[PDB]
Amino acid sequence: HHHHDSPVLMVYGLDQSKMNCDRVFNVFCLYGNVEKVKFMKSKPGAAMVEMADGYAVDRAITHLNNNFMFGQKLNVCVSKQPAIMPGQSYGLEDGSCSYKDFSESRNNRFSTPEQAAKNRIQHPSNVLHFFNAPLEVTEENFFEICDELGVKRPSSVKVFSRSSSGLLEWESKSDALETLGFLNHYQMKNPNGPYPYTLKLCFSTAQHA
Repeated sequence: HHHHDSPVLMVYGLDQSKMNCDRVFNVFCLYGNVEKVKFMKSKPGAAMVEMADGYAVDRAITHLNNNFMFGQKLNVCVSKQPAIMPGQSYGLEDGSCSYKDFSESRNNRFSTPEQAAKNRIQHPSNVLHFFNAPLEVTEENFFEICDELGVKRPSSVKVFSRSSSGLLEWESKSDALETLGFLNHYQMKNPNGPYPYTLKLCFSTAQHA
């Protein structure tokens, strides 16, 4: 027999101080639609993540298992529990909600076949591809954001000459993955529009920025 089918992942090795539901979404949304994230008081460093389907679970396991974040190995496994019930929510170490439902997030990337086709699913690398940044974005903007978030500045930034896109490179895969968790969907001032830009990040297969 094979593993019992399930749209729910168990992730172990999350940093108890630094991770929260939104930051988990920030990593896992690269691999499929994220429906729910649940931290459990009884299970330190672990979260259940419900994806849209079993295929998204397969993608997340294939790509994120055995990667490292904040000096810890991430272990991404199929959950024997195939649905998440909220239970009694609590505050995480940062005070944020232990449970979040992302089913209605505008930041899910695989909600339609046309949208899904514009995503490339790749392994974690030391290079992030950014999209939906302001037109006049510079390396300096990224440095300040990283400084303010308390994450490592990228060692190299390329802004490709609506919005800007480009590449952000760190010295290590762990640095980029940590920053992905913090920086994905960061809100940037729009000097010429009604809403700010939601910065969108993906992994790149480009060797360098």
